[PDB]
Amino acid sequence: GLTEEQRMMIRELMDAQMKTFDTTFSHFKNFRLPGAAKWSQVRKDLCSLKVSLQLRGEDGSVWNYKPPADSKEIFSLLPHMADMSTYMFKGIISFAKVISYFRDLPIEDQISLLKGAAFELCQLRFNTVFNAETGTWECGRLSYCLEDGGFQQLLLEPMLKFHYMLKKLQLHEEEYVLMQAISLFSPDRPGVLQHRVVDQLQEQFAITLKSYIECNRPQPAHRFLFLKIMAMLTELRSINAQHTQRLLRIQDIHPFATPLMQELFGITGS
Ligand SMILES: CC(C)(C)c1nc(-c2cccc(NS(=O)(=O)c3c(F)cccc3F)c2F)c(-c2ccnc(N)n2)s1
Repeated sequence: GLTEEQRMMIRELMDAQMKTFDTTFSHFKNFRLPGAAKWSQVRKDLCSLKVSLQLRGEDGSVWNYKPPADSKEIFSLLPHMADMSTYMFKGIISFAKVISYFRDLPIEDQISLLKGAAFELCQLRFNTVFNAETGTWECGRLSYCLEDGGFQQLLLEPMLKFHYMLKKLQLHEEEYVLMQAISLFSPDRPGVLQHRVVDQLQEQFAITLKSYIECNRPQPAHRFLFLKIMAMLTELRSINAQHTQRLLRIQDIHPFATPLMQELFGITGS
């Protein structure tokens, strides 16, 4: 069983998630849509995603967008993705701010922790709207569908393999929100000062997750689930570092980051 404190911890996380995760994306509006050796790398960077976009109007109409092939056209999706990322990042910041364990840290460590983890928490939330059968992220009236190598070739992209592998674990809402907490409270992000406090908090969240899995998932399929989840969080941190470098290269060639994104990625405006 869980202790009273562990149940309180989960309930506080679940409450924060429900208050700040707009799962239907109803308040995502007014977003933009698609109308030397540095460049080869930036081309390789931009070619790894490849999603088409679908927008279902409230009246029943459907707009569909199919991206081009790399023949400047590789940048046509960046303003839209910047708007989606900014919307998600806002939700993530709200999440952190309604959690008492986070509100209790000094403001400087709050900022450091958010800068370190915003990408990761975004990816964790996107996994809950990922449909692994159709290869699509279902964000309310918006859908992002992976373009057609096959599934095996898709799994070569680490973010995509991450989404398929994590979806396969069939986690509960409580396990997702504890993964978000373990990621947010990482004592080893640059600029963290209360390293010991954050480390103890993280360990508590991880113990709560371990005990929750033990008390509620006895089936042979969920043997080692806790260790699988922690390995996924390690892999997600790696993905975060490579995507940060990728974003900074693209931003160096073709600026696109919003002010919130610039703040989170350490871009100063100078
Ligand atoms: C909706 C769906 C299909 C799940 C996506 N989410 C992101 C995504 C996920 C998390 C954060 C950001 N924004 S971001 O700021 O983290 C960032 C970029 F917007 C662009 C490049 C790297 C990067 F880290 C994203 F764009 C996608 C995405 C698109 C292009 N590049 C990258 N790295 N991610 S695709």
